[PDB]
Amino acid sequence: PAVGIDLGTTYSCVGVFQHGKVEIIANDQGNRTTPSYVAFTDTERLIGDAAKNQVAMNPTNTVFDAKRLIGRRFDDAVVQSDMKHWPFMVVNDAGRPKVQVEYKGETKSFYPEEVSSMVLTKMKEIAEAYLGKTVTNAVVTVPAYFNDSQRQATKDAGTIAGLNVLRIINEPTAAAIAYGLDKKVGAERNVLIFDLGGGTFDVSILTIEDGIFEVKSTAGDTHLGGEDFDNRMVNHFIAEFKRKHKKDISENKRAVRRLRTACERAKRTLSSSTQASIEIDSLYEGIDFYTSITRARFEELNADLFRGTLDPVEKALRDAKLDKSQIHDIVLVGGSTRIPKIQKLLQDFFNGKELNKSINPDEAVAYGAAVQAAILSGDK
Ligand SMILES: Nc1ncnc2c1ncn2[C@@H]1O[C@H](COP(=O)(O)OP(=O)(O)O)[C@@H](O)[C@H]1O
Ligand SMILES: [Ca+2]
Ligand SMILES: [Ca+2]
Repeated sequence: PAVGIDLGTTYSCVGVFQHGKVEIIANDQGNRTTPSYVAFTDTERLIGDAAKNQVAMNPTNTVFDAKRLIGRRFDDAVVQSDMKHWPFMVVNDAGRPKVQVEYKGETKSFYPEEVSSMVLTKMKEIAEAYLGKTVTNAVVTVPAYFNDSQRQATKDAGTIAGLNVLRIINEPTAAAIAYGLDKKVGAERNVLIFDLGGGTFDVSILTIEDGIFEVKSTAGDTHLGGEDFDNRMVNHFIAEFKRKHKKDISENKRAVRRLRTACERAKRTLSSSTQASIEIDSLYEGIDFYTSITRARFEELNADLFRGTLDPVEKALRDAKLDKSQIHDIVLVGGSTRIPKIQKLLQDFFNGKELNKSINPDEAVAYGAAVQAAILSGDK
C-alpha cells in the first residue's frame, strides 16, 4: 500500500487510494491533519499535536517551519530573515542550517530534513495504525517553486523516516490530479491553484496537455496564512481583556497561547456558522474569558488581508499571459480557503465562475499525492 503525504508548512496530511477511492487517514487524536511540529523535553521527543500542545511551556525546544529551512544554506537571505521570527535557535554547521535545542539534558542540533523526517515518521505511523500493515512506498508533495536542493532534502527526509519516496511532485499538480483536470476530454486546460494554508499563500497557473503540467506562473506571499487571521483575532481579544479587567496578558505565554488556540477554533467555526463562542476557564489570574465573535467582525478584522490575496492572482495571470476568461478551472486548496469571504472574493474576481472546492481544501494535495502513489505502484 503506497500513500500520498502532504508535508505542509504548519500541517501534514496522509491519504491512501484503495478500492477506487481516496481515504484521508485520521491520527490517533481523530484529526485528518497533523501539526508539522516536533518538541524536545527533559524526557521525550514529541511529534504533531503533542508537540504543538506544549509549545507555550517549552518554546525554545519546540521546532516548526522546518519547510522554510529545508534544502537551504545558513547564509541564504530567506533563512537570516526567517530566524528573527523563531523562538528556537538556528546555527551554522559548515554553511548548512541546523535547529539547536535542549533534549534529555544535552544540547542537540538537527538538519531541517531530520526535523521533517520526524513529521514523516509520524505520518507513516498514522497510515500503519489505520491500514494494520507496514507502509514504505509514498509520493511526497513540495511547492512548484522548490529547487532540486529543496526537493532532494524533502526526499532525504522521507528516506530518513524509512519511506521509499517513489516521486516528489508539485502541490499544484497534486491538487489538479485530485480534481482529474488532466483527464478531461479536450486539448489544453489552464488551471489556477489558489493555495492558502496556515503560514503561506501560493498561487500557481498550470496549462495541462498530454499529461504535461506546465507551470505558466507562480505568485503569492510566503508569509501570508491562516495564523495572520488568528493574530488579528488575538490582538482584538487582548485589547478587550485589557478594557474589561485592566490586565495586559501579552507577556503571559500560556494565556496568549490558550487565547490563540480558542481564536483558531472560533475562526474554523465561522466558516460554517455566522457566530462562534470563546470559552476559556482561568485565562489569566483565575479570570474566566467567555465571549463571542460574529463572522462580520472576523471579516472586518482581516478585510485588508482577504482582498489582498487577489493582487497575486492578477500578477500570476499577467505573467502567464492569460485573461481571467481563459482559465478553465479554479481550485481552492489549503485550510484557509474554507473561509466564505475568501471564496466570495475569488468567485467575484472570476465574474461568477464556479470554484472546484468539493474536496476538503486542506486534504486535496494529499488526495492527489495518494492517487499518484497508486498509479506509480500499479494499484490504479
Ligand atoms: N474551517 C476552516 N476555516 C478557516 N480556516 C481553517 C479551517 N480549517 C482549517 N483552517 C486553517 O487552515 C490553516 C492550515 O492550512 P493547511 O493547508 O491545513 O496547512 P499548511 O499551513 O501546512 O499548508 C490553519 O491556519 C487553520 O486554522
Ligand atoms: Ca504571517
Ligand atoms: Ca496546505
